[PDB]
Amino acid sequence: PFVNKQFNYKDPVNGVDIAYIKIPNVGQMQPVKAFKIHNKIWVIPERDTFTNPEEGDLNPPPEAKQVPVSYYDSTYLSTDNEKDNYLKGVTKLFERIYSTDLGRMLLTSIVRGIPFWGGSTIDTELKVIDTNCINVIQPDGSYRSEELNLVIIGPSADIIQFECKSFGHEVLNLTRNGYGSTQYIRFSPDFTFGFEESLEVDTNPLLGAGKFATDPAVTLAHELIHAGHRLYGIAINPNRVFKVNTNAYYEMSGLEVSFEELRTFGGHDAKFIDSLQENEFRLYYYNKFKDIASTLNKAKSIVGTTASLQYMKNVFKEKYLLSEDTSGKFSVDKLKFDKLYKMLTEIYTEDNFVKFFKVLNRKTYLNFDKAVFKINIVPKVNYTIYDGFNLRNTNLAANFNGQNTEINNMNFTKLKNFTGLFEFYKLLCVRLCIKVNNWDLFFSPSEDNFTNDLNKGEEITSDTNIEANISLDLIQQYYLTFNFDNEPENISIENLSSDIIGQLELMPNIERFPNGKKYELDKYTMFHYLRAQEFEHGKSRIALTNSVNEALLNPSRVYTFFSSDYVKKVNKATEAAMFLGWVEQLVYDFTDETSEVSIADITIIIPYIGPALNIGNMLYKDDFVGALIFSGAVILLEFIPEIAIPVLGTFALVSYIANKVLTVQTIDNALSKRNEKWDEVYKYIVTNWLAKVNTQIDLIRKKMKEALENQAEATKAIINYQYNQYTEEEKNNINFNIDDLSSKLNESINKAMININKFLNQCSVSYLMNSMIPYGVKRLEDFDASLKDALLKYIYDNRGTLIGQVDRLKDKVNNTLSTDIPFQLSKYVDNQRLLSTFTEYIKNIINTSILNLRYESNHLIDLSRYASKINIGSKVNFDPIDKNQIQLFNLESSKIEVILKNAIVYNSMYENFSTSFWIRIPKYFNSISLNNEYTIINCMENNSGWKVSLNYGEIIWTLQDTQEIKQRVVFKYSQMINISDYINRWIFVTITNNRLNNSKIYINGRLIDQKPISNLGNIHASNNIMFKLDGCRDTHRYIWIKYFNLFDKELNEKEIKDLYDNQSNSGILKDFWGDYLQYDKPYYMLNLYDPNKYVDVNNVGIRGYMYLKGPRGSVMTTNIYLNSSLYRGTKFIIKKYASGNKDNIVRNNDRVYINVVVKNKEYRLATNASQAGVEKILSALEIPDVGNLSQVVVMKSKNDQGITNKCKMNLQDNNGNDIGFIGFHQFNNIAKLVASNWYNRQIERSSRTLGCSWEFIPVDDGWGERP
Amino acid sequence: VQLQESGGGLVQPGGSLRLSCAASGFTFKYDYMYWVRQAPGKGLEWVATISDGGSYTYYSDSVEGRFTTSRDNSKNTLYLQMNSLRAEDTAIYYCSRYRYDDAMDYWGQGTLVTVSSASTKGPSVFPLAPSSKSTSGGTAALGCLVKDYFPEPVTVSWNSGALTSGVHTFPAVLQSSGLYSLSSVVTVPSSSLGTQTYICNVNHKPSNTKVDKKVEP
Amino acid sequence: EIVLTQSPATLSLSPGERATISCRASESVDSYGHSFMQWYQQKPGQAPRLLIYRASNLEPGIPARFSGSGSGTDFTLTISSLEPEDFAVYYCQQGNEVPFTFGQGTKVEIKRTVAAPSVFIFPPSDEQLKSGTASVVCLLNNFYPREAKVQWKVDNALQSGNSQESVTEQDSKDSTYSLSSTLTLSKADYEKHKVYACEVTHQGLSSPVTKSFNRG
Ligand SMILES: [Ca+2]
Ligand SMILES: [Zn+2]
Repeated sequence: PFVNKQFNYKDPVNGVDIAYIKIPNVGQMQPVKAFKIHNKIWVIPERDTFTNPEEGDLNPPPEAKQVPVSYYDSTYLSTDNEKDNYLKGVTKLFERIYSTDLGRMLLTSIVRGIPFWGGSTIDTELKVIDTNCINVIQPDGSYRSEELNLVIIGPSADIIQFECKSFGHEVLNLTRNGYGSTQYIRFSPDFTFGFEESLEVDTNPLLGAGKFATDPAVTLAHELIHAGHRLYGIAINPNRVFKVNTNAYYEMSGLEVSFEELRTFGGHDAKFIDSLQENEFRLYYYNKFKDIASTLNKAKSIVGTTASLQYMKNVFKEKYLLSEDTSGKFSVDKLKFDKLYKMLTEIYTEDNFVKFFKVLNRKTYLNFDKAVFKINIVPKVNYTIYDGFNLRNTNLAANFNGQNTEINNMNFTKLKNFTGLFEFYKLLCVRLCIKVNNWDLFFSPSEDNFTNDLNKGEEITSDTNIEANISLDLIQQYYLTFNFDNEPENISIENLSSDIIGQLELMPNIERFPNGKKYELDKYTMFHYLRAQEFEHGKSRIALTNSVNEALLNPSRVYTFFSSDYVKKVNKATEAAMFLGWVEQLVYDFTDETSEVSIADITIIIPYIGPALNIGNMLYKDDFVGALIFSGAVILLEFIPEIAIPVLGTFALVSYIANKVLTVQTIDNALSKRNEKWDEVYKYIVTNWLAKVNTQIDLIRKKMKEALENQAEATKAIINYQYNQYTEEEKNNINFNIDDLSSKLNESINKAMININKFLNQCSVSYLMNSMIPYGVKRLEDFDASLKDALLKYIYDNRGTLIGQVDRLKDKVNNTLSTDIPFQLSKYVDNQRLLSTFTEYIKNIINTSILNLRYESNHLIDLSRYASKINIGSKVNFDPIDKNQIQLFNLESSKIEVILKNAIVYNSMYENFSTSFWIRIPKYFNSISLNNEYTIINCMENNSGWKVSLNYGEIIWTLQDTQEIKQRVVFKYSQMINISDYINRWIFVTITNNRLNNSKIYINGRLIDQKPISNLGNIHASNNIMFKLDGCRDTHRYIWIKYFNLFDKELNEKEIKDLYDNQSNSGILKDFWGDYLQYDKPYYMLNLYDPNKYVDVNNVGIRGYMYLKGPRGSVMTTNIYLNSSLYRGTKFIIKKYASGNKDNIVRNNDRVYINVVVKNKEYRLATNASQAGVEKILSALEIPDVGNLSQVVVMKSKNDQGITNKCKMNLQDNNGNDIGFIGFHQFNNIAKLVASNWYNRQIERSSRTLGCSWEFIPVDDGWGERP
Repeated sequence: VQLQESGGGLVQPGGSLRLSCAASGFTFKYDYMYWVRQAPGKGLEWVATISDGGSYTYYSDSVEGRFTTSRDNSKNTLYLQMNSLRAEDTAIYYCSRYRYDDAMDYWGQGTLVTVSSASTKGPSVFPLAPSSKSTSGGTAALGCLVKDYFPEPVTVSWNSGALTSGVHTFPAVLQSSGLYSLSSVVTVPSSSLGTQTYICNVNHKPSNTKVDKKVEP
Repeated sequence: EIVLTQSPATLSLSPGERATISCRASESVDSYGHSFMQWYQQKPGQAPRLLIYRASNLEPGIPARFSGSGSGTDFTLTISSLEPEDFAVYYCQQGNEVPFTFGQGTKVEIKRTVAAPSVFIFPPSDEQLKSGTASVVCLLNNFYPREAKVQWKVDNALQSGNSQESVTEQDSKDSTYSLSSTLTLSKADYEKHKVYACEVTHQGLSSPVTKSFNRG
């Protein structure tokens, strides 16, 4: 349908659609054979050797183009067979384009965009511009002249440099002033680029290895999109470029990227243009369209043709979508324009085409070409209109397999890149130097690219304007409005001169970047660490692979980032029936060295990213995981972007005295325009993050993918150096294929990348969320603050007019402006990988915290990256076993002060907010404590703010708005109680607040007290948070606190419970107080099913047994406490059998021994398991006398199935089988300790307390009982 | 490593005074510091405690509302402001460091606070001439009557602190006059007596009264 | 206010014997698994000296014969084998809560065999008479036990309530005492009398000894 004829190059000229034609030219040119494939479109199967007369030869120029790939073949397209093929290829690709909805539609838009007329020195007349036509030589020798939208030519010298070109003018900028001009696309369908992907691995697992081929239909689309902008005269000025910093050692020596090009690629590249600049352009071309409307309007005459003025006026109406009235006058409708322009600029885009063809394509212009390939799409066995390369019902139909240059190699011939590998380079040295290819360096966009008007204040009226993202659905609603006929006519025009004089539109100006350029640096950089991984490439037999560079200085210069284990293994020295081998075993190490994985925002960390690239920042050595937790994604970045959110311009509202309606209208406008404003700022930050951060991460991502490739090649090579010294013989006797060894390691490498991608995805979002967005959210909250005052002052001053609605509105205003407009990445980004990363990032409330204190690598740090500073008092004490546990004593140097960053805090942050922590409050011992409320967490500036405080049997939360008065919520517990859930045991506190409602205090996930705070405040938000015993009048007192958190919202019930389970550390067992259960440490035992009893032994040895006897004492201090005695019975010590753990913590599923102290002598707790029946009575046996008796115990903290539990001790026989959990038999007699499998069968069917429910109780100063 | 406490002296009932314990040789700014007192020939009594940062203080109910304890961590110094003093405040005043979380381990020498409407008198010094009818023997005794001074203390020494063996110096006695009086004696050979000369070095620092009396037949 | 009753109030004991002083709290002195009872020793003219802390811990620098024990309300300081350097007033002190409080004191006196006083008699200086009062002093030098009757006689007319006593403390090389007795008279009363004598009674003396002078 799109091209109605087949053509053959040999078909004879006919004057109509096969003709020798002439073109605009500087001086004289000779005619060339062209074929009119469609109304207004011609093809000239001929190398372009005449549009640019300052390129004579088709040879590589003396000084090389600054492009990563280039290809010269001065004999290409020199014969007729080639010319025929070309014609056929180009036809095929138009058919491929026109067969897609978006294609059918671009091309209709192209045929429709006749270049304007244009010429006319006279205001009143319309004349054709000559450069927008060709002269068509007829069979008889005469010539007709013909208008022309677009022409495809063969390419110039650099075959793969595909361009849109036009002929210019003395004065008019035809491609930028709405007029448009004929477009000449230099193109070939006989070649294509190679690029690499490392992203589809996460959707497409068994995928490729090497390069992939750009589908040439996409390349031709790219060019037609350009042609589209230039035919409607809306191309962006080429002086308008995305300027890059260039002076730093790591920065790309140089790189032109024009805004026109960014626009044309679309997808995430189009998002580098900020809203301000985007709007500037839309307004500019809107006004250029107006000037065309007003040119048409003055037109009373029309020369050089037999068509009517009206007819021609009507062609341009349809092109520009003008509105005509009854009087014949024309005008541009802002709405119809906005849509047209959107379509041309935001819909017609390369990224959108990729969606329609379903091809793999570079994803951003920054993903550079790496190769060039000869192809041949004409035969259907190679390439169809419908599938391109990826042919249905074949091996090629699957994972973009058709475009994999390895798999479909019968279809892509590798060609020479005429750009040297170090043609363009910087030279990095260390105070050894290495040339580094310019296209391997970082993109650093200058801050000048990023402009906004966020600082400008705005006046809101009742008039004020209320606005008003590109899915496939939206594209469909455009398609459905199209009119797919009334094609613009071919019309007679009067002969131009036989030689049409014209010069190509003159472009800049632009300059050879200085070529490297030495840099003396102090550290080895990641490029050095990357060059070390390379070799050599090479022959004999070197490749002594090793760590610690200088490797560099060989070869074998061959650095690796595993582990002599590996360097040693594959630097032998191995043959030959032990090849095989060796081989088997290296396929293993690789997939354990590379699939290797290991904080709650960056879940998955790959710890060899450090070593491979030396990250980066890169001073070491390789606990890159340590440094990552300590500092967050910022250690990856090569440069730290600046986040420059200015004080936002505020709104002032216009009053409409005595006017109810305009006064409410103006409120509504104020609020909606606010909603716009968050959007504006969010959008700004995302744009910033995309250009400066997410690009650094994607480079690193590719560099990893390469590092892996580097290692698998070095390994493959060292194998063959061996297998070759051989057989050989047999040799013909272990018929092994590197081609299947390759297959095995790529599967491996892809698996690694699924992890690495994921890890780096999370690094990207986490930086966005915790180091960029917050700076915005603060300026946004001050903006609200100030809008709220204004709006309430407005509602107050016009209360006369608003008699019936002063509440409804104040409530509307207070409800609206008290609530954060949530950030949704999907609003700003189209890209499902980042979107799903972000959804998972949000899923965890902790990532949203504004303070997240944790002990990591030897300091207490804020993991949310909001604390400006954390001052730790000299006499604070961190539990040597779990340094997250912090002891603060009643000394003034036992304090910790946290200070939030000024640029991130706002006055209203404690209006809906929450805090959680765990605390261990020792028992109160002394009477002075009976009436002594003391502070322990204090956030108060001159009387206002919040604090957490303690008194006898109480935890107190207190808010004080704004210079008095208070509100207060309280949790109360008794010290006259047998066994307390609370006294001296770790408890989980959460305080939530909602200014318009009430504060709530929760304890271990349970709501205790809530109380209205709607009578306040406001609260003065303090910079400081002091952790300190303040006012405690017991000299000897202290508290333990840990896992402090602060949140900027009010947590619901469910959130609070999840948070409780997440911080419970359920992989680890705990003693009675809540501290980690430890090895080699005495514990008194409390059975939870009979807690008024304790353990004893009637007799040592197999004759004796252990039993529960009662009662336990009491312990008391008159008027202060009365509790069951807990330091009773025979003590238990848990001993190591199996381990790992360098450490002393008893973990879930550890296999242990249980010793039992009797009279200061330890015995082994054991039993005869073949004793008849389910219950096996336990005994205390002499340590060296256990014989083959059952003694190994599996410590448990959860069941299965995951439900946590208090049944700690599953005893096992010496074959590995369950005997039973340890509990007690009775109700019979005599409360012996037994192991019973009955217990194992209950725990799976219920979580109730059972006879096997134990708690271990160590001595603790906070309990104070005296043994 | 020591504590020198100053400020002590005579003062009218209802009056005021400020003591200053001067710490050196250790990390003052971290340690709680206590004030303790002892009325002449009587028991020890706790007065006040002040936390390391100076923000929290404790007072014995007997001196509450009336004494104030402060500190200056920068000049390693501790202060006891002492107002509307009464007779019962008469006492030696000690500062001590509290070694957390054990005990008060370091103490100063103390400083005497005397509360009274009475007036400073320097004492009279009279010799106690060695009889004479002596020997025999060995061994004859001689000394000094230090009489009618206020307030305590005086100090005595012999031959500039040279002769110090065989030397006894008595508790002062508050006589009915309201003035104190002590005496100090030494036993020495009969033999060396008209040749070896013995001298009484008396010091009432509170009146700046140094008397050096020569004792002889 | 926690009251600490300390006993026995006085204690006199020979060197190398065991001293057990005992302290008792009205309310408990324990918290956080500790008993904050301290024991101090004060010698005349010195600041108290920490001996023992938290009930049972010997202070570094203090010798081993001192141990401390007990808990709750009953604490005990024992001196394993006394020295004569240990005449002191020993104090218990609670640190459990404010008001921090002290025991009332326990006076270890050291015992020795009996030692005979040397009596010396001292007439008023001339200088002193010219001021208009007369002090006659009677020195008992280097004796034990402390108990001593010193009667003043003048023309053997027995004087009373016009003389004061003073005692040194134990003089540990010897555990010995010395004592002054000082009779003060007006000038007129002194020179209308001839013979001045102080008579002493004491265990170390088989019969009362008198020293006398007369004016000239
Ligand atoms: Ca947009
Ligand atoms: Zn382009």
